[PDB]
Amino acid sequence: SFPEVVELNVGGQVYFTRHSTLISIPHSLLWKMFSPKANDLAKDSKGRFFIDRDGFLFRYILDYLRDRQVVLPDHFPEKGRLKREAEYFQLPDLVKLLTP
Repeated sequence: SFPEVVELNVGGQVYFTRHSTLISIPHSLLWKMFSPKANDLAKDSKGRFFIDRDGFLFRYILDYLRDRQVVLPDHFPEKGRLKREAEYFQLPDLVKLLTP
């Protein structure tokens, strides 16, 4: 079973969050990966769960999961890349919020 506080390595960037935050959006990729019905998920050299995506963009994914909204730094030049990340994580609402 997963621990209360999950430690994630996303593309090299380390994030900590509650397990409930990872199953926050029903039917999303993280919902499947972290729903208790673990040993399928890859791990880095220090035993952290590894997510093979851009670690810098994930910071906004996580904020969505926390707040159902995202504030982007001013003049953010990668709205489209973050949109693709949302598509990969199967977060439809976020995909719509980032639609140009």
